[PDB]
Amino acid sequence: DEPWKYLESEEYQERYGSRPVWADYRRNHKGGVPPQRTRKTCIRRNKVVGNPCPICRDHKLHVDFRNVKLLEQFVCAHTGIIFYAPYTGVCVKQHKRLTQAIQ
Amino acid sequence: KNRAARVRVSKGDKPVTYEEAHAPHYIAHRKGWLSLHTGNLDGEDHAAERTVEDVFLRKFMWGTFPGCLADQLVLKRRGNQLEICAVVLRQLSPHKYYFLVGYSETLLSYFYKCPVRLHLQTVPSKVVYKYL
Amino acid sequence: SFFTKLTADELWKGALAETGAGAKKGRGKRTKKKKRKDLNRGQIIGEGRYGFLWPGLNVPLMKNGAVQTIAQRSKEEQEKVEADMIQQREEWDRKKKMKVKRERGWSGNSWGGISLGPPDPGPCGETYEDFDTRILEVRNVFTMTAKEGRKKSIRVLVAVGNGKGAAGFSIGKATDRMDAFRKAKNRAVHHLHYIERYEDHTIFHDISLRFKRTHIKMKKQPKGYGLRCHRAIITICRLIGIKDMYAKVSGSINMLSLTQGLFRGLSRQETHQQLADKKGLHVVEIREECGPLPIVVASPRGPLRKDPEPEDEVPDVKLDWEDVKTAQGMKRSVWSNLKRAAT
Amino acid sequence: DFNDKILNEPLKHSDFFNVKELFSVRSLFDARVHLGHKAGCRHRFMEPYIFGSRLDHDIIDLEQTATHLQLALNFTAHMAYRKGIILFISRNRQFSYLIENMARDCGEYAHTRYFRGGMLTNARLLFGPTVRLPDLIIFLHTLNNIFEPHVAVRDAAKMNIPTVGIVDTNCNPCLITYPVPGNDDSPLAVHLYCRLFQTAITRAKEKRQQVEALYRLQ
RNA sequence: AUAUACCGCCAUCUUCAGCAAACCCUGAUGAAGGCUACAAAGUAAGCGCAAGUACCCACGUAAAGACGUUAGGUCAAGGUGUAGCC
Ligand SMILES: [Mg+2]
Ligand SMILES: [Mg+2]
Ligand SMILES: [Mg+2]
Ligand SMILES: [Mg+2]
Ligand SMILES: [Mg+2]
Ligand SMILES: [Mg+2]
Ligand SMILES: [Zn+2]
Ligand SMILES: [Zn+2]
Repeated sequence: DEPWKYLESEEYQERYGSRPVWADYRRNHKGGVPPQRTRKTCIRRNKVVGNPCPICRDHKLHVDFRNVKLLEQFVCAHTGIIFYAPYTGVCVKQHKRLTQAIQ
Repeated sequence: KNRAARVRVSKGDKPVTYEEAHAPHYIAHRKGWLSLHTGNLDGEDHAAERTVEDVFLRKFMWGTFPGCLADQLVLKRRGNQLEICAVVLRQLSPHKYYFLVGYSETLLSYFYKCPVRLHLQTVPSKVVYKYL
Repeated sequence: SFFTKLTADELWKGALAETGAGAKKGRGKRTKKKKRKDLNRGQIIGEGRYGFLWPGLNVPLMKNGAVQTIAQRSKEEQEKVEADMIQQREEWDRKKKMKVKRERGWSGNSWGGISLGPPDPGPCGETYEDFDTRILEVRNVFTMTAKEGRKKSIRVLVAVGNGKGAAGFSIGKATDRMDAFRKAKNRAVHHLHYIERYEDHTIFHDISLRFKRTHIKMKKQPKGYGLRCHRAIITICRLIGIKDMYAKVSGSINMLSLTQGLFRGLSRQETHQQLADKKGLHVVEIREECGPLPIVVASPRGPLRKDPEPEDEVPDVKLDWEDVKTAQGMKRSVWSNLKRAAT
Repeated sequence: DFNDKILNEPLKHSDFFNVKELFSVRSLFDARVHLGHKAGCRHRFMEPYIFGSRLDHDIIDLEQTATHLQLALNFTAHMAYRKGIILFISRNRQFSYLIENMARDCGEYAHTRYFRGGMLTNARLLFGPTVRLPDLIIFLHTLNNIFEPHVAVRDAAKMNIPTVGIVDTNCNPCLITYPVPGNDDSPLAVHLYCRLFQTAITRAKEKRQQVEALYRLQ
């Protein structure tokens, strides 16, 4: 659904819980510290890459300025500064999309 | 160090039966013989056939009552008549039990040209002597 | 011959070769293992390639209240039943051999970030599902013996916590991995270390200590700071229930001494309420978000002191050249501030 | 909840079971409780309880002695009125007969013989899954024959049990909850402590029985 | 062919007496150890020893003789994993 009612729909609450979306995702990478820049994108030529980020794997989710409670959990409620893409677990493409969306 | 018809001591998670536990040198001291015939006695004969066809009986009945028994058998051959005694569990149906009873008894009688009988003792869970 | 044939379990033993030189001494083999299989449980006792229909075992004995008769299974029916049995065996084999996905903790093939779930209930009966467990370290200790020689003894260290400031670590040694896990879990759930925290997510103030040639420094931080600490430290913080701090470890690196000194410091940290009770002064917190406003946090339970503390100028205080450098900004390192994983 | 009210009633009262009238410094000096081992037998943590020394012999502070003894008797009688289990220990063989006799007379129990390893820690496997471990430990002799701290104080400090031991100049009152300075070796002191504990626990029991009888009436 | 896959069966110290699941404790919670009887942290399942059984006894002799070492011997008692002739 293009609107944001998929969030209020119960599949979201049973699939996530009280935690954020990024909390479920985890990165597979080299030893020790991970890379400092996430992948360029998760989808290419109508094809998804292995180990995609949550916003990209859940196609029903739609990033937009209006879904305030969907894009609020990334930025700290107590610190107005957004987290970085290696933190949130998402690729740089949708990360930048969400940055201009929140702005 | 001798290894003969004996169970190795494990951590303590191996239920064992009386004969399955006890050693083969107490067969007369703290056990009984599985079979009772006279071919072993002096003057008799055909003991080789007795033993061979007893082994065959044990194997055949073990494999025609598979998964139900929980111990070795008891042979009892009085003159002509043969008797076998077994212990089994009660997971399958008495229908199958009696059907196989009749089938096996008829096969044994027709094969050995001998009157034969067989008895079974039901158990919910196989009796264990010790935890080895 | 049929007399030469025998039962199953002995053939299974002879094929698996559980006992031998191959396994003894711990040399083992090149990770080839034929798994146990049970053929007798699978197929029903009734049917063979000759498809006689048995009313006693293979078919229900009565039909329409009418006795049944011995009958023959046709060619196509026998073949279809055999195909169904082939499919069933394939299904069983697939379900037997599959992937096993234990959560990736600190890294693959490592017992660092894995939880075994809460401890088992006590004998008197005490279920502690609220407790969550983690495994700090797993190592293979080896001591020799005259009889056998090199015998391996798995040593493991574990920690458990509520997430409510109450936790505890322990150690467990045994020849078996699962048994050592269980023993260490019981020892931890018995031996508990509780610690207080300031606002449910931070320590009371910055701490610095050493323990067995192991220097550690805890640094209090405000909200939204995160847990940028050693992996063991962040695991124990998750278990305790504190959500953000900083910690630095230098000198030697040994996990058991690390945890021991950590619990020692976090237990010796003195509550500011008791500090005011001992001093006779009111606590006052000041933030960067909040302006010049005195935030009273605690007061002495006893009577307030009459006169205030005298100002302490140029006090004798031991501190860290590293923090001095970081405060002056002269410090440089590529490895200090990175975009590490989430918390 | 009236049961909880009755349980809490003795708390707010101070000297509620009349334990003070039992003892006085006269009786202590008569029983020679003020004695102490030589200065060579002195102990750091025992320093503050030493009022002084003479002829290389140490003297106990009798005011602090009476204070700690009052607190000990009050605590003992409190959980006796609460039916809290009590357990006596004394490794000294000099008074095993007397200790066991007075334990029988009181109804509370004791262990004078050799203490076994982990008798308290592993008591579940020793005795059974369901066993009510004691609620208070007390010590007529804190140290053993070789003069080490008896393992029972360690066991109690571990498993959260309160402890009340009479501490001599050689003893370690750190682990004890209500350590009462005194004379471990003198038979006068031993008999005095025996009679005091007997009277105390007996009065606590009698008071419990009369309170519960009054409640049954009401 | 592989006893260097093994089962099964035995030599070995053994003309030993230790082996030990399951708990606790000490060492700063390390590898490890846990003994003092006028006794100080060890408790012990179970196995074995032993006892009893066999010969003429209760002694004696046989039998029994664990945990493990020798990648000990034996794919040739027999079967069987792997690789081969087929
Ligand atoms: Mg021999
Ligand atoms: Mg990996
Ligand atoms: Mg060899
Ligand atoms: Mg013997
Ligand atoms: Mg012999
Ligand atoms: Mg060899
Ligand atoms: Zn993407
Ligand atoms: Zn003394």
